[PDB]
Order: sequence, then C-alpha cells, then structure tokens
Amino acid sequence: MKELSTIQKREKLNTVERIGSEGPGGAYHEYVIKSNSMDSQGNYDVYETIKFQKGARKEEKSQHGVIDSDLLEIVRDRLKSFQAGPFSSRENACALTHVEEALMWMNRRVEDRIERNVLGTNTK
Amino acid sequence: HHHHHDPMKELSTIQKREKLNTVERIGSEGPGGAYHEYVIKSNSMDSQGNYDVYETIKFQKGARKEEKSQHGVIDSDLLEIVRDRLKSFQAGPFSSRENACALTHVEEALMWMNRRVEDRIERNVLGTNTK
Ligand SMILES: Nc1ncnc2c1ncn2[C@@H]1O[C@@H]2COP(=O)(O)OP(=O)(O)OC[C@H]3O[C@@H](O[C@H]2[C@H]1O)[C@H](O)[C@@H]3O
Ligand SMILES: Nc1ncnc2c1ncn2[C@@H]1O[C@@H]2COP(=O)(O)OP(=O)(O)OC[C@H]3O[C@@H](O[C@H]2[C@H]1O)[C@H](O)[C@@H]3O
Repeated sequence: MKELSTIQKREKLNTVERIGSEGPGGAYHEYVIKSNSMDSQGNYDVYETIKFQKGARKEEKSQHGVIDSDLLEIVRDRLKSFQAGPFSSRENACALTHVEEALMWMNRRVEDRIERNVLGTNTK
Repeated sequence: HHHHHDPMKELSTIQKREKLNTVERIGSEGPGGAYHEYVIKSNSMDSQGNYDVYETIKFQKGARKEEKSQHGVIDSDLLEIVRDRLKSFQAGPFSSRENACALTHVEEALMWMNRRVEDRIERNVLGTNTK
C-alpha cells in the first residue's frame, strides 16, 4: 500500500503517502503529507503535495521539481534555529549532525557525478 | 506564477555547485526561534521570467497542546520522504555508496527525532512550550 512506514510510531502529527508509480531510478516522485486530524466537517487540517524533479535535468521530457537535498536543507535550518533558541536538546544536536552528514554525502554524490561528467543524465 | 528574483533570506547550503533550486526562508522567527515557512524555487526560469518551480513548505507553527496553533508539516515528514526516496534509489539500477551513507544518516536523524518525541512524552511535555 501507499502509506509510508515511519520510524516515529506514537503521537504522529501527519501521515505520509507515496503517490503514483515508480519512475526514473526506481523512485516515486510525488508524496502527500496529510494531517491525522480533521476539521469539524471532515477535511484534513493539512494536505500538502511534494513533487520531485522527475527525470534528470539535462534529458528531454524531464519534469521540474524539488530535490531531496532541498528538504534536508530546510530541516537543517530548522534544527539550527531550534538549537539557538530556548528549547534546545541533545536529541536535536544529534539529529542535526546526522542531517548535515547526509547532506554532505548527497553533495559527495553530486561532486562525483560532476567529475564523471554525468550530472543531470541517467547514467551510473 | 511568480517572477524571478535579501540573500540573507536564502539558505546557505552544503551543496555549492550546480544547485537545481534555491531555498529561501519566508517571514520572521517564530516559536522556538525557528522559521515556519520556506520556499523552494528553481534556478531556471521560463521564456517569460517565471520560476519553473515555486513550492511553499509550511510547518506546524505552535506546539500541538498550545492555543493559537497552526497545523502544518513537521520535519520528520520531510526526512521520511527523503528516506523513502533513498531506499528506492538503492533498490534500483543507480545505487551508490554515497546514497547508502546518506540513507543511514537520514534514518539515524529520524531515530533521534523520534527519540526526542518519546523523551517529551515521558516527561509529559510533548506539545508544550517546555525544554
Ligand atoms: N540520491 C539520488 N538523488 C537523485 N537521483 C538519484 C539518486 N541516486 C540515484 N539517482 C538516479 O540517478 C539519476 C540521475 O540523477 P542526477 O544526475 O543526480 O540528477 P538531477 O539532474 O538533479 O535529476 C534528479 C532526477 O533525475 C532522475 O534520475 C536520477 C535517478 O534515476 C530522478 O528522477 C531524479 O529525481
Ligand atoms: N526538533 C524540534 N521539532 C519541533 N519543535 C522543536 C524542536 N526542537 C525544539 N522545538 C521547539 O519546542 C516546541 C515544542 O515542540 P514539541 O513538543 O515537539 O511540538 P509539537 O506538538 O510537535 O509541535 C511542533 C511545533 O511546536 C512549536 O514549538 C516547538 C519549538 O518551539 C514549533 O513551532 C514546532 O514547529
């Protein structure tokens, strides 16, 4: 089925769903973030769709969208702000270090593909 | 729908070369000292000057047990999406060690985020303006 099995199991604010089918690289390129709560009339309090860059950027027929490092950079910024604020935590600091190292590995991939001159194409 | 182009508002990213998108924080600091609206916008624009990509991410603003709260996305949602995409890419033809390391770190970040949630349930402070 469609809903993601999440690491968080208790008191989840939102459900996340993959929409559509597998595409380039074997990945999905549309996701829905959905409130677990509803308003008085049965509507979701939150219903957001995230659409990924589908097909590499230099190939024809490719569809523009967000990329995964965008999401990680937003979360990185949020954790940095929370850590500079009144409600910091050790858990935040550990999560932030892992988020930044993930981003560093994603950039490692980007720079390797620039070097092998395959960035933006469907090549190993 | 939005025409092209503070750099104080744009996020300084880990990636420096061949960025697809610019990420910008919208608005002011809010609860916890954090921003709760971000825009992801393509570095390319069409023939008429409009962004090819212009998407807004709005976060749950104000803790869930407090008044005034505005419903929205939470950070672990974004990370679970990235986790799923990395898992898919790793099961596909274009796997990599870089993907594997990024995936392990993303999942451990999510594990610390859930660790925080469970610690806050234990202290009975989840959803409140409490350290
Ligand atoms: N961690 C990964 N992130 C992205 N893509 C990955 C990863 N691991 C493997 N891939 C695959 O290599 C191709 C070229 O990617 P790329 O050259 O890095 O980048 P891009 O130009 O930014 O396009 C990005 C889009 O490309 C399409 O193909 C991708 C995937 O099939 C996809 O639909 C992307 O959403
Ligand atoms: N890693 C963090 N994630 C979220 N929030 C964090 C973190 N680190 C510190 N905070 C701060 O503690 C408060 C209580 O958060 P919580 O009990 O986890 O909140 P919640 O019910 O899930 O609501 C969530 C919203 O709450 C508001 O305040 C938050 C923040 O000021 C914010 O606008 C949130 O976007």
